[PDB]
Amino acid sequence: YVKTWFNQPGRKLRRRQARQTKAAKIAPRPVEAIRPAVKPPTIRYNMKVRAGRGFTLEELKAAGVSRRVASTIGIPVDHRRRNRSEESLQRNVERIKVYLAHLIVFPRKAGQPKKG
Amino acid sequence: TFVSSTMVRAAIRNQAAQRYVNRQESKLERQVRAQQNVIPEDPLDNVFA
Amino acid sequence: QRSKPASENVYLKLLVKLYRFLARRTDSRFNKAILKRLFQSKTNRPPISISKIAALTSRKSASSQNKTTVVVGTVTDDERMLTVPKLSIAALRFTKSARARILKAGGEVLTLDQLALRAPTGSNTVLVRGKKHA
Amino acid sequence: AAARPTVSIYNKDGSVSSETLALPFVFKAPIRPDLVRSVHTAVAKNKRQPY
Amino acid sequence: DSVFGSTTEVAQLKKNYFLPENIISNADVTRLINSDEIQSIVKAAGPSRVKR
RNA sequence: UUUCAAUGGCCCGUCUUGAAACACGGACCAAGGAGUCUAGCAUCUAUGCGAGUGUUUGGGUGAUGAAAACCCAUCCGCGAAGGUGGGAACGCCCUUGUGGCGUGCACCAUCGAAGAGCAUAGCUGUUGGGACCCGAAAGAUGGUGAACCAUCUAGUAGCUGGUUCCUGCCGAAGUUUCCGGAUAGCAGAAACUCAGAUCAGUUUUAUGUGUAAAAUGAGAGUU
RNA sequence: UUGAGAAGCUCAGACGAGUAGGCAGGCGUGGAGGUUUGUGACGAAGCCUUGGGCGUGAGCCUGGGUCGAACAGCCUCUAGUGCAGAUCUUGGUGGAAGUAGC
Repeated sequence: YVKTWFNQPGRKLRRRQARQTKAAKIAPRPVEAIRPAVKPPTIRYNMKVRAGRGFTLEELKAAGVSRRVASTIGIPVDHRRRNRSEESLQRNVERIKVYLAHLIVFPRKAGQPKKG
Repeated sequence: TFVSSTMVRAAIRNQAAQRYVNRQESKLERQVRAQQNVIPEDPLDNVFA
Repeated sequence: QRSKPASENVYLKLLVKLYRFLARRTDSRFNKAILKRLFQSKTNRPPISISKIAALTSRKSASSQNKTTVVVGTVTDDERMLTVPKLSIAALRFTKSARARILKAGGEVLTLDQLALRAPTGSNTVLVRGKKHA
Repeated sequence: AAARPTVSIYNKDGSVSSETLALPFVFKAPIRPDLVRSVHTAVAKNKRQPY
Repeated sequence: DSVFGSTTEVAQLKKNYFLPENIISNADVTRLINSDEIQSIVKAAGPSRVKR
């Protein structure tokens, strides 16, 4: 049982081509969703900062975005992560606020029945 | 009579934890010297440039 | 035994070509010694640190005057020492960190060709070597 | 290393132009036929197909 | 001047890259040997070919 | 070139055996045909950088094949954690030469208590992997009508037989010694320090055959 | 005096068995990047030949005859690269033999 990496330049170009069709389908929105900033859970890397999965419910409510719409404007949700330190709430709320600063939202046509 | 066998298990963790921070510090300390230890401009090399 | 370098650095076959003439046309032992060490393998030419050179010239009674240290091999620096002294050094290679440190505060660095045109007979030169054990 | 400070730019018509460029620092770097060989030797095996 | 750099400065486009520094400065040996500063100190010259 | 004349020369390879004797293998010709590919380790050398080092997991990019080249973000791996004398080299001389006065690298003695790697390529070595090539009844699974078939299978070997061009240099041992071995020894290969120094399958002189101190030669000793 | 492929040229002396084994320089095959502004229907490659040469040698260059569409020298890269044997694999072919014989 042996594996060869001859398709390594083939697979990389397939991935790039897979990104370009995604960009074609969804033009204005970025090819990647926003991710939060979290700290690795170990004494070795705890002083580091990296990306998370999504923004917890305290990070959404504090920033001012409901949890239902957040999934629609590209902000992802992590029901499992929680905020134990306020610096973790702060680094990710401002991460949301800077995102909503640059976020153009296209209006959608809405059904308007004659009566009500 | 010493700690525990799994308490010496953490002895690597108090040995390996200060690896990443040491390595990151070595990266910036090397770069800091690089800014310091650079050759001056040689003002005679703009005669033609 | 050794009378042709195993190297293929074309410029080392020009440096040897200069010190083959000097060794056989002068009566100095500095040239006969320099030529021999241009034949030595990379293993036999240890790096010699700047601090080790700084200690050797400024050793015991100091009185460095303006002697030129000569070593066949690299001269890597020593960030563990802050104040480098004035030094005139000749070597095959420097390290960009070291060569800047010599140049920035003090004298100058030289290649083996610039030493030869100044002291073809080894006139007032210290010939050092790095620690071989490694 | 002292050599040829300036190079002359030729127009489409073939006549020299008064403007000039300083010879880049790269154009004095060491010339190593052995080092180019043992690198081209390797780098040329990189577009190979397996049989 | 920006893709390769110089032996002192660094290429703007190739990070932290300095051009190589050579074993010697004057690569012309016949000038190194046949210069005054060496030819004034060498001892006498023998014949190029010694008669039998 | 064929032939003759005079002088000559027991069939080649293997194996055996000091050697042969042998026993093998050889009807002839052509073609095919056997240290290879790979991961790990150590060594030597070459190259790049050097207290650092390593772009190729991946991303960026590449309009003229775009599986190449070119570029670097976050990690990560491997490294990083004083006197005395002998000394290489140099200067000052100065009766010069001779030597002295010094400065003293590597290192070694002594008293003592100013990092050298990392990565790539090669060479040779070693361990695995089908493992230089060929050859031992298999066994197992599953089928077909005790027999037979197909695969697992590159099952197993200390053994057998074979292992392919030229020239040049060096060239043993063929066995002590303890104990299948670790030693040694011989041969090398490198690094050292000396010829103003040591030596010798040497010979004398002489003291009591040994030992110690003249000739004859050779540079000798280490790791 | 022209004798700097300094990897060159030149001078002197001694030396030369060789298995196991160690070291070094070369010759040859297929293909690969560079090159010879290379060769080829006015004849490539191949083949035979008591033609001529070159090298200690591996090998090489050439003449003639056949032949008919490709090929090579040089610098490097590379490997399914060099045969007299293996009761070696395959094909061919003899003596045995016009024999055993039918």
